[PDB]
Amino acid sequence: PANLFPGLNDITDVLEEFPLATSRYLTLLHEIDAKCVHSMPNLNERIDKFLK
Amino acid sequence: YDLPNVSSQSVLAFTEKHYPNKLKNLGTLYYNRFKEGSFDEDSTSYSDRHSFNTLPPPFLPAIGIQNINNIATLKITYEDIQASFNNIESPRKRNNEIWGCDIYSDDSDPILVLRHCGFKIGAPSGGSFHKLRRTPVNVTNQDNVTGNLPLLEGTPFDLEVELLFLPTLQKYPSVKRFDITSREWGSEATVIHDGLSYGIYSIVIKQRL
Amino acid sequence: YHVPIKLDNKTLSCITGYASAAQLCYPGEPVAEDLACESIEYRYRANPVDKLEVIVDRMRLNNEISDLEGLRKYFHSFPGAPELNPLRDSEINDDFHQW
Amino acid sequence: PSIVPVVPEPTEPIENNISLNEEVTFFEKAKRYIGNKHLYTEFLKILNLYSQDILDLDDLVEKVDFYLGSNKELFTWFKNFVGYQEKTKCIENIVHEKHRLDLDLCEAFGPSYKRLPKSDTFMPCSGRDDMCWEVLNDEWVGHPVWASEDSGFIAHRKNQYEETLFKIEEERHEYDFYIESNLRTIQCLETIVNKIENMTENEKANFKLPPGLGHTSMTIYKKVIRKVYDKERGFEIIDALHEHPAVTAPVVLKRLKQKDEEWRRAQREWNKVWRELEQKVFFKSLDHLGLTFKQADKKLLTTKQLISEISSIKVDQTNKKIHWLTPKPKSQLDFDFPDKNIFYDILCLADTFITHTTAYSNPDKERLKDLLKYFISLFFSISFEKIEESLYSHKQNVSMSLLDILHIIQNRSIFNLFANTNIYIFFRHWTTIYERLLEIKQMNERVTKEINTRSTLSSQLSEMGLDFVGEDAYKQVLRLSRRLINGDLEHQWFEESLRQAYNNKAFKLYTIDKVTQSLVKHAHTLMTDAKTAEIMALFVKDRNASTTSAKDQIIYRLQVRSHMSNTENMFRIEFDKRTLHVSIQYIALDDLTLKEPKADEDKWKYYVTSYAL
Amino acid sequence: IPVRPEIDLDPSIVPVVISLNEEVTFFEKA
Amino acid sequence: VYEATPFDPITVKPSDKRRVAYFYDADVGNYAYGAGHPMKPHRIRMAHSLIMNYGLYKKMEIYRAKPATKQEMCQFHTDEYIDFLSRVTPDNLEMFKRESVKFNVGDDCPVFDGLYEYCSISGGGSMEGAARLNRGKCDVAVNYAGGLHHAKKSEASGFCYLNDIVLGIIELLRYHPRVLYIDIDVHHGDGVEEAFYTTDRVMTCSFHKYGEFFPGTGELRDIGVGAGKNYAVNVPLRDGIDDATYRSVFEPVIKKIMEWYQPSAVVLQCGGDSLSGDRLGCFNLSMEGHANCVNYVKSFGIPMMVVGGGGYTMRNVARTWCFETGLLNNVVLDKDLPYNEYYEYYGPDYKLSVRPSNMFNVNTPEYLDKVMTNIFANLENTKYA
Amino acid sequence: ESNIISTFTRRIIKEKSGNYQVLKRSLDGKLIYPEATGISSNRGNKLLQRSEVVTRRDLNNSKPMIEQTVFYNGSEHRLLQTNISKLVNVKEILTPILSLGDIINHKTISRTFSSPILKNLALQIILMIEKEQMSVVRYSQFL
Ligand SMILES: [K+]
Ligand SMILES: [K+]
Ligand SMILES: [Zn+2]
Repeated sequence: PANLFPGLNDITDVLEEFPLATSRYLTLLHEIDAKCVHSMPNLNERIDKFLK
Repeated sequence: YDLPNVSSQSVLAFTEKHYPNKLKNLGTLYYNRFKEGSFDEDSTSYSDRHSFNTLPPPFLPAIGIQNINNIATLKITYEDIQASFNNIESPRKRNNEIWGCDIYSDDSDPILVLRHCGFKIGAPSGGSFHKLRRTPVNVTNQDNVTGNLPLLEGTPFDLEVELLFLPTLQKYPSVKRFDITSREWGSEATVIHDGLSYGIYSIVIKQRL
Repeated sequence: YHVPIKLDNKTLSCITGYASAAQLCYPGEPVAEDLACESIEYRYRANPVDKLEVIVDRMRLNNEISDLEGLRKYFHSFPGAPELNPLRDSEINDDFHQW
Repeated sequence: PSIVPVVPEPTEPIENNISLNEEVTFFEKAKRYIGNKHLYTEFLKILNLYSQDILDLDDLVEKVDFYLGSNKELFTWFKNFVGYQEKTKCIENIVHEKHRLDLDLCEAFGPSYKRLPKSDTFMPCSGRDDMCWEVLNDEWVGHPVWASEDSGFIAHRKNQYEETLFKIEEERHEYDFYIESNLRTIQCLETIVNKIENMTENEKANFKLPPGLGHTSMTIYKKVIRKVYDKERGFEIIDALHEHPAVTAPVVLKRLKQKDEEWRRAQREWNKVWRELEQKVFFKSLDHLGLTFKQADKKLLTTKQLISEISSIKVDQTNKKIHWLTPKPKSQLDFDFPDKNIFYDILCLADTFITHTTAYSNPDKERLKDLLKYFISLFFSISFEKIEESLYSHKQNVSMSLLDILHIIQNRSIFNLFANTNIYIFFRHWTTIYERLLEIKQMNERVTKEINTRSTLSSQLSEMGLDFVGEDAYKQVLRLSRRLINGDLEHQWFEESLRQAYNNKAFKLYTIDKVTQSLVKHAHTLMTDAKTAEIMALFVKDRNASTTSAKDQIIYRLQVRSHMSNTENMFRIEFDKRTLHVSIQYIALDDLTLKEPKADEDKWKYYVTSYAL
Repeated sequence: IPVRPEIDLDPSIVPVVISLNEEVTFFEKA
Repeated sequence: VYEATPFDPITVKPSDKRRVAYFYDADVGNYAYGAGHPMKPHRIRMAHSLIMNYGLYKKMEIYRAKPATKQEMCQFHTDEYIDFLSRVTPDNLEMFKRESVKFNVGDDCPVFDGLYEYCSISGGGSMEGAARLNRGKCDVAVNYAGGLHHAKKSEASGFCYLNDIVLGIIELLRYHPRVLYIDIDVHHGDGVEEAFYTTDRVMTCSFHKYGEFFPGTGELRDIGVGAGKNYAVNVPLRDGIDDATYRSVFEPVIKKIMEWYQPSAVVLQCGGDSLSGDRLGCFNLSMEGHANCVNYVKSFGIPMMVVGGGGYTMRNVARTWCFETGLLNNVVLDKDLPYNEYYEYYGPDYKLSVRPSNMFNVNTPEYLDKVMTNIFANLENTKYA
Repeated sequence: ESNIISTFTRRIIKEKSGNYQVLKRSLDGKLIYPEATGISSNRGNKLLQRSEVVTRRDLNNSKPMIEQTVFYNGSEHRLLQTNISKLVNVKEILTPILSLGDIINHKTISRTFSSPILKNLALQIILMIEKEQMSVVRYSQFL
């Protein structure tokens, strides 16, 4: 029989899909962060102060 | 097969109704065949612009809304008529720039509407001539001409045409007259025409002697 | 998506009498060391893939490619992002299942 | 089919090519009906006349009215075959427009603002207190009155590749819209299905969801579902889950979850093409001038266009003459040749073409090189030894009766070449090349200052040896033009090299090769139209003389007209040697050949001479 | 068998991917 | 009084810093005007994505305004129009074909699923920004969902139904005695100029292309009526204008009006249809040539609102908006793009640049010269605040 | 002759297929006007092309770019720029691997197996793991 190379073709499709999925979620995380940037700093400050 | 009976009494009743401003003469217009006509008419060949023609722009300037029902004085010579008629060195006649019947866009050339109204040159065909309406948008005198075409062919003679400016039409139909099948604008698709509309209000003849 | 495998009463090689089935293996088994380096997760003891259902999908892609090149050789044009395809007879199956 | 791989087939031909055989009968009936062979012959005459796109459809149906109007059912069959719909309109009133300005004109202040009419059409607004009622105002309104522009210009128009880019943008935005909508509808349907799974088997049977489902912009889901099934069998399902959400929306959801996967893979597979299609088109869409001019003067440097140019100057001259204002015109086209070295520079390229060309035999190639050299030296009156030494020193630093080359007016400073078309064409080809080269040379000094002042992009020209050294930039342009003419350089490299190195101000040379190909073919047709050979012979006989009378000028015009027919025209190219002013007049046949009268007695002489023969 | 080759850019989504015989058989052997 | 000058690159002033409020609404990007319509709200979403991967949220405060209520929308517009806007829908369009021609909604400004949502989102963003600029809580309010400057009091023109800019300005007028509107869209700002025409408490300045161009208004002698006389300023340009030319026109006039009219706050419309490669415009500015205007008005030190607007090629206006948002925080962004999800939109190089073409320039020094000198001539009564 | 009949019928059936167009020609029929993309008004531009859909009152002057459609072999297809793109050869773009060497030889498939993109994602991930571990440490001592 012949060899239509299905492994490498599906591998190409996979490797092309991998980086598109991730970036939507990474932007969602970046959006969540933008609320916690005037809370985490002073919280860490007050915690280390109370600790010392 | 037939000359369809086109009617302009509705539009003309309309413009007498809602534009009763007194008929005035905007100015005099010296015909050119590669450019536009200004009403002070700096010399015709003054501007020559090339981008390093085949589509020379429409002759009539944008007159504007506030001047409906006011007439314009255009002057035509002999060689212009003769060049448009037999299609030599006249681009506004190869491109066939005419839209409508008996009332035309501001993009239809004056010479092709002159032809489209039955105005002929030379000895007229002395047959069963249908009622000539060579000035269709003059309510009283649908054929207003003064003088006569000279009896010798080749004469240098000129024309003083008065054009009348009219409101936009809904549609402009393609109507074939005197071997000029005009172009259509106003169809199911086309957006409404931008500028005003016009028709030949009067004609007088002039002899060079 | 994945690579079509040979199933019990299914895709194409077990229907037409061509090949066997895929016979999944057990979690934890003799693995070859080279495979244990290509990091791994090994199933399907021996050559799972079904060939005939790779051939058929290839034929569908070839038909689409020929349609594009024919659009070129006849209408002298560049294709325009083929249309996203709806269902074919799955609509008949959905309606028959609802009723 | 196991052993052999799969191949794409050539194509399936379109449908409208192989369906003809039911109508082949009607034409035998038409042949029987017209009867005679000659009437049928002119019938087929007009049929083929149309099938070659010569006359219109209505006019065709009129010519077939002249033939088969005698039969009504036959003519209606024909009418509907060509789809000639009846123009059942003689009663047509050109009706007025509904809109433009039915209502608004009053006291107007300034160009584009007029007062609203004082009437109690007062629509009351809610949120306005005293402040918003005094600062915001509603007396004046702005209405466009496109008042003549009091000017004139051309309108910008999109390059050909910008539009390809816009269409690509729209295609990918549409893919993205469909996939995002399918996802959001998946979400809503999933919420519903989860509500439906955990129930009792009788609160299912009576469950109904109202139109909208909780989507504030609901229609999307319906739209999505339509596009998934169809727009015929899609309303049926959209309603079948409006009245049975318990059994017919775990099926409409299992399929959206197929279409999402498939439509995203399709987006990927076509982004491959979208990506390969963008490197090529993007960069050649930022050069608008070098891409407009290329086509413009590929299709405007033809015989018709320049003739039309000079004849346009002629016709507006004469109709301005019909107006009393100006007295009369002298000539039409004016050229000045300040720098003469460029002449040899043109030869730098001219026969540089022929040494490469194959469409000519080397003997007649020597012959037309002789044409060029002797012709330039005799017309523009620079020594043949000067072109000799320029030729020799050229290949040193980059290291003869003309008749058979081809085969009282005293103090003669002006010389007139009364020519037919081909000579005019070749001459203004030469003139175009010369003026464009002189324009590219005038500022070459500050061009050297450009390339030097640029102190340290495109690395290719670096390895290619296509950069610009602090050398003579104009002579480097000469060298690179030679390079591309002989083929030492494919096009795009010439293009971007000149573009960045010199400036974008040198687009007018991006086609130099082609335009030189215009003067190595027209000069060759000069020696193969024998009549133009007679013309050039009479020219050199009239020019090699130093003194002659105006009567022999008329004689010259007469038997140079001898060789060109009545239909053909003539152009007189006057050249004055003091300033190298070359003027061209557009001469009609019977009227006067040369300069208009200054006074009237010189053309008393004209009268007597011209009517004397 | 109804194989349906029509225009397709993508492949058709594959079919998604009890039986205690050999376990109780091991227990038999044991 | 026009002097040619080259374009020296962008330099961020550290002698002035400010706190940036940047509003957004994660739903604005799900409303599509239509199928092939030019206007996209997807635009705004794209810009957000870039701002999120450049880490610009570590320097400004993202908010989400409350969608404006009908009784605010009714400060400028009329009640009938707001009702019609809340009721009209692609589902029931025929029943409205009377008023659908009185309010221009349906010919060029279509109806789509949830246009009232979008209108409210824009108006609310702008009104919240102006409110917080009045209450000292920030110095720069940024709203890329506003900027619909074509809407009329009782009509919808140019895809602009609600004129949220007039709302924001009426808000700023409660606290400040004088405001200055600055429009750098390629089209005339007809709506705002028409709204504020015969008052002096707002001065309007637009830089538009005149001629045979939508919307046909904005001629050199349109300078307002009665009280607001000399308090309007139109700058009609011509095709092909470029960064150096646009800068030599822009900076002198802005400086003159800031020296003579003495404003208390400034509003800036940053339409992206005056860039190079647009779909509906024919200027030739580049990214830096656009951002220069924002920079030069920021360097004056007053309360500033920055609203979005036109621009109908998505990637260009996305990049430009992200760059101006960077340079608002006194930063200059690297010229590589981070991998966001709208990445493939930015081929073939994937950089932060908007390159001009060699298009011909038509503005000659004589034109700009007499334009600017007669502007300065009529501006000699705008002196007292 | 019946060949004239055959070709006449062919031309009629093809122009009645619904495709191929109607172009605005000249009177002699040898000057085919250019496309009307970029114009804003329509007074003086009636002869170009799809200019039918351009007004000076509607801000959308982009309707001339709506991608003509064509029925062929069963369904409607859209076209980018027909003719009156030999750069991009889509029968080569759009196809499978034929051998191992095609991972570097093919021009699309090579753009994937050489991407520096799976390596920058891992970097961003570890860089956020580090900040979150800073937090985990500062909370784990309060408790
Ligand atoms: K503006
Ligand atoms: K104002
Ligand atoms: Zn705009």
